Amino acid sequence: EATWVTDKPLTLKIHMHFRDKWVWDENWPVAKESFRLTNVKLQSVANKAATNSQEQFNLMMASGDLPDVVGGDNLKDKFIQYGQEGAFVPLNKLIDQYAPHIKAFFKSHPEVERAIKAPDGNIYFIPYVPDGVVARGYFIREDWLKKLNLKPPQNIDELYTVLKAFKEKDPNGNGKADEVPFIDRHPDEVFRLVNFWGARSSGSDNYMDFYIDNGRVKHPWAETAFRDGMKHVAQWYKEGLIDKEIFTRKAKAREQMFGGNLGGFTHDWFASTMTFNEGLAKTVPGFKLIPIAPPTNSKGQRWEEDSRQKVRPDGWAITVKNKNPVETIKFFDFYFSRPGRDISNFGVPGVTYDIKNGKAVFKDSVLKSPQPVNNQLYDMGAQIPIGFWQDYDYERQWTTPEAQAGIDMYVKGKYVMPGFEGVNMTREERAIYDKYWADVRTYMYEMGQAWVMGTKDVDKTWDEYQRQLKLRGLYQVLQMMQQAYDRQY
Ligand SMILES: O=C(O)C1=C[C@H](O)[C@H](O)[C@H](O[C@H]2[C@H](O)[C@H](O)[C@H](O[C@H]3[C@H](O)[C@H](O)[C@H](O)O[C@@H]3C(=O)O)O[C@@H]2C(=O)O)O1
Ligand SMILES: [Ca+2]
Repeated sequence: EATWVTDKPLTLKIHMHFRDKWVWDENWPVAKESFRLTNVKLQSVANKAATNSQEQFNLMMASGDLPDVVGGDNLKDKFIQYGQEGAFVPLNKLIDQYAPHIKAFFKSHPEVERAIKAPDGNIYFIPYVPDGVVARGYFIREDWLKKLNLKPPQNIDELYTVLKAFKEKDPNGNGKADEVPFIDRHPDEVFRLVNFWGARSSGSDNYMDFYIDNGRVKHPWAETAFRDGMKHVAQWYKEGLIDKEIFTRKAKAREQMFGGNLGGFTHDWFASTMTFNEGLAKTVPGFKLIPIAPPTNSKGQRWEEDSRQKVRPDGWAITVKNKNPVETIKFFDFYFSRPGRDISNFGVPGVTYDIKNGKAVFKDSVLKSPQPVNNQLYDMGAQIPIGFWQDYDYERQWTTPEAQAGIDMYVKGKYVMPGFEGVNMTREERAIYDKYWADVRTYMYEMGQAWVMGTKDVDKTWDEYQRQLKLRGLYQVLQMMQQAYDRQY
């Protein structure tokens, strides 16, 4: 083909483990199409049965028989760290000489290129570049509001009242107290509930991210506002307003809790969450989620903390052991070209989409399925966190008119907080970040889970928490980031 990057079929070994559940699959329809178009085939050497993607990365890197390519989600920091240590090769020259689509992309998106570079100036991975503006929003069961003769909640006091009514007043009508007012497929969203009491939970679409407040680098989970917000979240969990299994239900929470007519309220992405309106029309009579503006928080503001990232901390890299770096960067380049963006965004021609008027258009069966289109695509190897350039037109096609009115409402309302994009640390500053931040984050999450589940009291353990943050190096990390901030700005 005209899109081939090599004349002889080339097989590369990839270690890709993502979202704690999935691996590259050469027998994916999209992987087969990838091979057809590029003449490069990726063979997985990852453990399909393993259940923690970050631990699989760590194991593989420690094991001495490195693959040719490493890919996955939440690997930016490790791509940079181990790139500098020489396990991943710098891509700057390879891109300049052999990857015209990536080169053009970075030229038009210099902020993205700057955001993925290591302190030594090297590019150690090609990223997942999202396309879009908003990410999550709030959704509530309008049919339950109607049955209970309640209005959509305008503020946090009204939200509490409405969730309490969902809990206590049997809106699914079975005479059982089985309603679970707040559910979420991302456990981390339980902490984002602190927004309703004027506390940040994150500076970005990455959970538990740093943020900038009045020229100061802060971590949201270290602030007293977070302490006070978490007291409210713990009380909601105690009262059963939050899914008891919020920390373990995970990916199919909507299918289980909306499909089972148990859930009343969530914070999740506009396109896929609103698909459940048509998806459940048959099996759950009357089901209707509506987007609502964030209920006014305790400080008088409507917050949407989440936003679409300019670039995600995901993608793939070329290892030092890869004997075909030129073919590999050309293969990478395919996913920033139109033919490669088609399959990585839309799937396989004649299976999920067709070219019509020169553009990829999803088939009717795809657009009508109760399964959200991005889930359909995951199952065949598209919309996966390789290095690729996402195309928002894929998403437009299954964004319902009602979902779009929600998006436009959030844009017009200016609810969406601008995200933290990072600071430009030196090698020595980032080394402190590398030393401490993962340990701190793990400690934070464990404490937060205990607070939510009520096994630790927030007020009674806050001093210990702060002592721990200090001896685990959080404030050293903040110091380093503040230094980088002060130079930058
Ligand atoms: O659901 C949508 O409407 C939607 C539209 C966009 O086109 C993307 O497909 C978007 O994908 C999201 C997805 O909804 C999840 O939020 C996912 O979260 C994963 C995180 O990216 C990290 O990988 C985390 O460690 O795991 C999360 C997970 O496993 O769910 O992120 C994708 C994405 O950003 O592409 O959804
Ligand atoms: Ca009930």
